[PDB]
Amino acid sequence: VPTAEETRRLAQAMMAFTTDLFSLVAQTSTSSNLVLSPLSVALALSHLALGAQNQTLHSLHRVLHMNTGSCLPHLLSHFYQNLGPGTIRLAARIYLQKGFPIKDDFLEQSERLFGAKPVKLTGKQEEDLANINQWVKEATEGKIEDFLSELPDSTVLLLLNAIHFHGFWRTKFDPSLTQKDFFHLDERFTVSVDMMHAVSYPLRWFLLEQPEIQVAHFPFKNNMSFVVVMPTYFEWNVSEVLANLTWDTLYHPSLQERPTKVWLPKLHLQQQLDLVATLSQLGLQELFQGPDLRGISEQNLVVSSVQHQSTMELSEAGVEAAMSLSSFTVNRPFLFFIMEDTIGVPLFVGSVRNPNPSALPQLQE
Repeated sequence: VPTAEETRRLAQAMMAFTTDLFSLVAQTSTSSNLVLSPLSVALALSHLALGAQNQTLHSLHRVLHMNTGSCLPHLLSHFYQNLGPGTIRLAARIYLQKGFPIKDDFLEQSERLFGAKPVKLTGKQEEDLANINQWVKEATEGKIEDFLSELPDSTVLLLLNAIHFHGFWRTKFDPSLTQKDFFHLDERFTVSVDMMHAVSYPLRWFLLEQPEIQVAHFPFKNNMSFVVVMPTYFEWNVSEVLANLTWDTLYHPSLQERPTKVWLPKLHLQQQLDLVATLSQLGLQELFQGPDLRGISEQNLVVSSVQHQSTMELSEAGVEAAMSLSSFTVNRPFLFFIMEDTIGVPLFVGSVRNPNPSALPQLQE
């Protein structure tokens, strides 16, 4: 159990890391939508931290904005383990090449904190790929299938990270009210989406005036929230929007809930990403050329690949059932945060520019 200041520091650190990673990926990537769990990446990097030493260890702390007096694996592991089950499925494993002996201390520690020991690769592209995917299928409990994709050899240390999110609203949506409706890609073009609907939903919703951004909080059951950040104009980027956000924008808005007509798209977002380039740019380039990971093996490791996948689903599922109201209509591009509400750690971030990439856009009148 960590201190009140210790979790306070972790929230601070994880927000800084989330911000850093999200921005970098946002400008690097070409995909229509974005979905990342910088937390999950942080947990994965804590695997490395557990076996890192000297400047490698230092750099891991520095990049994750973590105080070097605290223990990354313990903090992150403990935080995740205490989330309460059934909403986030997470898979984090270290895979190592055949000729690399692992320190017994590192196996036991990986076991204690991460639920499983790192695996040694057989040395055959065919057999290893199936074993990996099977284990990721098992650890996400069905949700994530066929993780990779491909595998070289040409492989020393592989760090795998897959995460699946599907939550339960504190207040459910009535699935009989969901309809195909217009989502505006821009001023002229629309796409059709399954629009969830509530006639009278309890909503904490407000405006950031000068930047022209609406913010709405949709509470999940287990001390989590889906926070919609929707600029009221089309031409924006992730970095400039983030720059306008504060802590109380994302965390514990004091504003009373208010009955609101709501339209919110169903979502099924999925991004897979090699983070070698991204993490190198953030300050971790030495991991991929000559790190000090003597905690794992006495000689002589290098991180070959950091493979991350986030899958997030939004649907009607939830626990509670129960003059004109105002309307909140999520039918413009937007940015989201999934927060944990007890302490303020961001679990997922993403950007939705098109909630139905397959659909043929329509030119509206």
